[PDB]
Amino acid sequence: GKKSKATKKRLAKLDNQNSRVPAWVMLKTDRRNHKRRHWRRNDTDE
Amino acid sequence: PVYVDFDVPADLEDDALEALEVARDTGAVKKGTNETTKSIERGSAELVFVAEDVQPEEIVMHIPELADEKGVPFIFVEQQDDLGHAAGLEVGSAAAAVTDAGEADADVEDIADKVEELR
Amino acid sequence: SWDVIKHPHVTEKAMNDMDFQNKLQFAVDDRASKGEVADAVEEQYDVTVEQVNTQNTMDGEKKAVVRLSEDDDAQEVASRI
Amino acid sequence: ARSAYSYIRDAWENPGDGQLAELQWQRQQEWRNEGAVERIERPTRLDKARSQGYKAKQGVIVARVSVRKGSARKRRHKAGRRSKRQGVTRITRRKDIQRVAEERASRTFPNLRVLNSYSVGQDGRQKWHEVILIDPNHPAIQNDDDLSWICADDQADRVFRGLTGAGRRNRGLSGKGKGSEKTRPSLRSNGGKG
Amino acid sequence: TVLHVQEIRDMTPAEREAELDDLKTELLNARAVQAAGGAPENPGRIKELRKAIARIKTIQGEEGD
RNA sequence: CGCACGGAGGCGAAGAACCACAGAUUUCCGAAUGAGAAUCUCUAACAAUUGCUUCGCGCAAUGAGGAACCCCGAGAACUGAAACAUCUCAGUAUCGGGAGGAACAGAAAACGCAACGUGAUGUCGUUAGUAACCGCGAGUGAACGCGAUACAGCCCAAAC
RNA sequence: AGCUUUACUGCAGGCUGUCGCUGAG
Ligand SMILES: [Cl-]
Ligand SMILES: [Cl-]
Ligand SMILES: [K+]
Ligand SMILES: [Mg+2]
Ligand SMILES: [Mg+2]
Ligand SMILES: [Mg+2]
Ligand SMILES: [Mg+2]
Ligand SMILES: [Mg+2]
Ligand SMILES: [Mg+2]
Ligand SMILES: [Mg+2]
Ligand SMILES: [Mg+2]
Ligand SMILES: [Mg+2]
Ligand code: NA
Ligand code: NA
Ligand code: NA
Ligand code: NA
Ligand code: NA
Ligand code: NA
Ligand code: NA
Ligand code: NA
Ligand code: NA
Ligand code: NA
Ligand code: NA
Ligand code: NA
Ligand SMILES: [Sr+2]
Ligand SMILES: [Sr+2]
Ligand SMILES: [Sr+2]
Ligand SMILES: [Sr+2]
Ligand SMILES: [Sr+2]
Repeated sequence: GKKSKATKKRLAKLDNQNSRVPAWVMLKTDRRNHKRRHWRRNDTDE
Repeated sequence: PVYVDFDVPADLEDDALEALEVARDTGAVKKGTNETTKSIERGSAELVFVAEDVQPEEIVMHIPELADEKGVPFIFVEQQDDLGHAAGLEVGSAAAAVTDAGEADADVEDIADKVEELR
Repeated sequence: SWDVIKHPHVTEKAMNDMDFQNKLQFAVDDRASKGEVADAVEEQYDVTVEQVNTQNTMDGEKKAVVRLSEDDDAQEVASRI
Repeated sequence: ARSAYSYIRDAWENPGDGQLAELQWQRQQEWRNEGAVERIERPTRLDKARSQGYKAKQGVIVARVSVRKGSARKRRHKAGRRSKRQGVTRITRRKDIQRVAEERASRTFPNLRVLNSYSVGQDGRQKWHEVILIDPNHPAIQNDDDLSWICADDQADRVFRGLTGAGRRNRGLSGKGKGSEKTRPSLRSNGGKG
Repeated sequence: TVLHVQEIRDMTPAEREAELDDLKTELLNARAVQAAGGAPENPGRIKELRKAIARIKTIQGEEGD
């Protein structure tokens, strides 16, 4: 497929959102990324 | 057009309008179709003018037959704005009536006679 | 109003381009053209830009590979920041 | 004495006789070649227009609209229907043709508001009405003691909400007594049984 | 912190611009040091630099430049 | 120094945080309006429809949204009638158009406890499941009046 | 429920008369 510049920005964001909850947030909140998406098991929009 | 039953020669129309101008400066004249209509009905009309480019024609259709059953003579003017200018208006006039001329009664009288002849 | 240059893109690959090809790499606003990247860079660091290559990254930003003239030295320009 | 206007009025009591008859037979030929909504500089029926609120002033507009004659242009049912609801031919719309005309006019002039309208005849297949519209934003009207009322916000799109004269009659609001049990204050408040 | 509002209102229209360009540069050089993972940072300034720029711009708007 | 109790660091007596009011900034798509486009792009823009008009987009209007309410149009069927067609469900569901903070109505070509009487209009209570409708089946179903609430009455067309 | 027909009742559509558009001798 051929991605447009906008589609690319969106894919980019989805990839970023796919990171984990930083180590410190765990301590700070004294104790999950409910949006962990796998490329294979999941499906993005568009 | 539906109310026009005879054509008035340019020259005749020229005389008529000129007579109207000396009528506003000397005697008295009525401007507007409503004021003109009341002249004919009140009898204070000597000569009534009717433009031929009136649209809708309803505004003037009645003048002719009304005048006939009132002895009042009438003449047609080709353009609406010329009659209004002669009457002394900045706007046009679908109809005007010379309510008692003045130092024009001689000419007016002729115009009337020139029309009756023109049928 | 948005600025053209965001920040220096400093990665191993960026360094090689700096040492071996006299090129500087930047994260720049994705609305900026090669020409705008060229100017902004000359004005911010006072150097002569010979060529600019751009790329719309999978990070949502635009990367610009800017080659300087032989008159300037990338390593030096980069070293002062 | 009789006003000149009374003569226009009297002519239109019988649009099929006298000079008026000949006029219409002539005009309609041109009208049939005009569009759906034609703005005209002067009302064809001056007495009627003035009588309805018209004024030779800035912000006052007049447009003639033609609408097809006859019943509803209805499509036959495409699913199950009891006999009572299978009709097509004899069904007529609940809005009269004059009201349809007022609406088509108002759509053409989105910024204007319908003040009133009247009939100017018909031929075998269509009817013509002239609609009077007012520019609620023109200061010549905002300062008019007889028309500035139409500038209020609640008078917006009045034609589409049946606030027009033809609207109120067509809604059965003419009578104040017997017969208007389900029309006043509105058809909707009365369960739509008017 | 270091740059107060009075000080900004006392500057001339041309001094705020010069000051603006100065601040923008400290900011750019900080983000550069940050990009290089450089830790000689002091997190408060990069955050303060942004507000200072916002203040100067606000005043430039207020003063008509 | 948000939710959020980390680390580093910073801000605050130049009175910060925080709250109220007012103002500044306010990317792109979006009624979306220069043109095109799955939020981008291409070469000055009220696109489109209108009013006024210095007839020049010069001055203006419309567009879309909103929980439901409100007004104007289009308008079923299951169902009930122990079947079913009129009837009923119901002018309901749903659809089209449109306004406001509320809408709509409204100063009698009224009422008609018929009177030597009432006196704009909504609405509430009642009149009453009365009158009226109806395979006179099933079902459907007001009004005048009265007691209340709140009260307010005017402007044109024409004559001259 | 789908289907059929000289089942019951209706609805489109076609044919035809009439009125309007529609006038002169
Ligand atoms: Cl309207
Ligand atoms: Cl009573
Ligand atoms: K049924
Ligand atoms: Mg990664
Ligand atoms: Mg490329
Ligand atoms: Mg109501
Ligand atoms: Mg666009
Ligand atoms: Mg049943
Ligand atoms: Mg039975
Ligand atoms: Mg019912
Ligand atoms: Mg009653
Ligand atoms: Mg069956
Ligand atoms: Na996938
Ligand atoms: Na970056
Ligand atoms: Na309109
Ligand atoms: Na009814
Ligand atoms: Na804002
Ligand atoms: Na606009
Ligand atoms: Na213009
Ligand atoms: Na049953
Ligand atoms: Na059955
Ligand atoms: Na029945
Ligand atoms: Na009583
Ligand atoms: Na079946
Ligand atoms: Sr799969
Ligand atoms: Sr004129
Ligand atoms: Sr990355
Ligand atoms: Sr509207
Ligand atoms: Sr009262």
